Amino acid sequence: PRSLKKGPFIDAHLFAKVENALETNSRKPIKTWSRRSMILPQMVGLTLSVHNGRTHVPVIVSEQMVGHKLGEFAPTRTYR
Amino acid sequence: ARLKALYNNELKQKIKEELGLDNVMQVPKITKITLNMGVGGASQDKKLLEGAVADMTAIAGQKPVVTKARKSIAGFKIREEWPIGCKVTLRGEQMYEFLDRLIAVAIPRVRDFRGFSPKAFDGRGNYSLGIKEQIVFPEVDFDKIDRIRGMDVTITTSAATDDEGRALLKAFGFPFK
Amino acid sequence: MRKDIHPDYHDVLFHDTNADVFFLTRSTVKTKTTREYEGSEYPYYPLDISSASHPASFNKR
Amino acid sequence: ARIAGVNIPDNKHAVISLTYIFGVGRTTAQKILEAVGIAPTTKVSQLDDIQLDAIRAQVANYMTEGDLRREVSMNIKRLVDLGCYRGIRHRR
RNA sequence: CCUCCUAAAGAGUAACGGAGGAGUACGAAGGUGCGCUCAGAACGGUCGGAAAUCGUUCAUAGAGUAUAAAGGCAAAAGCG
RNA sequence: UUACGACCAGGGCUACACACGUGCUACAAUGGUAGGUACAGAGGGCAGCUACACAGCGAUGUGAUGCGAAUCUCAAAAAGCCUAUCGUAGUCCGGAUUGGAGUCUGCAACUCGACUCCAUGAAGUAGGAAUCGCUAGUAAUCGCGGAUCAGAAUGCCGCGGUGAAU
Repeated sequence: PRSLKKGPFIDAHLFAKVENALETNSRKPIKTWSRRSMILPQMVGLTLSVHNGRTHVPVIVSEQMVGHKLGEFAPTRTYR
Repeated sequence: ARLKALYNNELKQKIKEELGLDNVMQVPKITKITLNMGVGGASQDKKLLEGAVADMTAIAGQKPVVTKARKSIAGFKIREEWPIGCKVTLRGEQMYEFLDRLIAVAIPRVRDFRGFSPKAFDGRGNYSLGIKEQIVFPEVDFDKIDRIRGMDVTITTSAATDDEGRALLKAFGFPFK
Repeated sequence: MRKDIHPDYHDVLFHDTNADVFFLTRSTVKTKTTREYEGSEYPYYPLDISSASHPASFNKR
Repeated sequence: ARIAGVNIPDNKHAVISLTYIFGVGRTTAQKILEAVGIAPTTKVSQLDDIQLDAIRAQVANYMTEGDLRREVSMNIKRLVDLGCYRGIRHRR
């Protein structure tokens, strides 16, 4: 996972996109490639478009998805 | 039976006041309690039925009766008049004692018991519950046991309505919800 | 009740020792010991449980 | 004996018999016996009723099978219904 | 040899006419006294479901009647 | 030859109806577990190893000391021996898989890290046809180092312990 002493990890470039989205209270899906950023309750409610290697699949963030990484809901491989 | 002597003094009038009934013959009462055991896998071994009858005898305190197949069904590999279950019916003192024992001692011994469904009445005040393991009754001992069996406990009451049946059951202290 | 076809049915003193509550009730059980209630000495049966004893994260870290 | 709603073996030692409870391993059983005050080398069969109920009260803290299975199944459900990667492998 | 139809509302009535059965069974499946009521559907209920056993409510018979069919069958001729 | 060359982010090389090749861990009593009590070699250490003290169940964290090392350290060797217990059970065997909570390394551990703790406890009770290595400090078994390496060995390369049968 990570170390609690280090603190939550969120990419600065996406954190800026949510500080320019929760003040505005827009519903525009923020298009992002950083799957390595953990969903915090700060942007709970809005929509992101996470790159899964091929496309920017939409992930509407919910209340019980905080603490997870953005990539957990953007599978990259297709079984069948 | 202490539960009969308690229902004849407190529970009857409490049920009347609760349901708002204008006649003492309207308040529900339990008429009988029937314990059943489908041993459909019998008539191939006929020792499972022996153990089921012994378990019913010890649980109820009353010699049960072997129930035969009313029809012939190939899917269950049963032919007419084949012993495929066990049943006992308790009335009056025996049923009041059994239900007191079941509510006090045995019903907390059900593994992972949160409650009993309140929508399990058939729609005429009678209740039915399933016991998945017959070891919750202290009468049967864990040392000597054939296997783990189950049992139906059907509580047939004089209530004509769903709500009256559950009010009567809850007046006894039945664990609901 | 037909005669001598039913099992022995005698009063038993069940006792929830956690809350220390007694339940006097006829039963088919044959207890090893016998403890006296306010009346006679009934076959005593201890009980582990009875009807008297049975019953964001991101911000924190 | 009968602890936590299950029939733990009687001829075993206490610290081994208590592991038969779904939710109690061997270190949790050791910690339970430390608090209760019974030697882990004593058979469950020769255990007094007062200390049997003390062990029951001590067990009532840890999330045993009745609550544990519910909580674990709902934990798995929280991922299965969420559609995340871990849940997508959980369902298959 | 038996049952239905042909067969024309008494009986009977033919065809290489249209359809099916019999050449047994049972010492109880006979006699009597006593007692009972079926099939299905819905609802509730451990394994247990479409359907086993249990409980409830509808239910002149939609069952059963050793067997083919017809006619009968509650005083049951059905079931103990 | 404004691309089959070049740069960057994300993903993949880690997917699994399956099959095979090399292994590791087991299926236990010649053993598991809990206490004590011994006996090595070789190699590494500033791109670091850490005495000791404290905190923590633990991985580890903080302070601090010695050492470019025959000086200080990794580091305790394990199998072994004594006592207790388990008493043949899918178990006090086995430790996969899963749930939860953490520690480190690293910009970053979702895809896709390694360890720690608690819970779970899967197959597995000796393996068909077939087939492999080994002639002595060998096989068998037991631990310990190193290269690569920020982190990531059950592989590779070595070291010693016990130690056969024919």
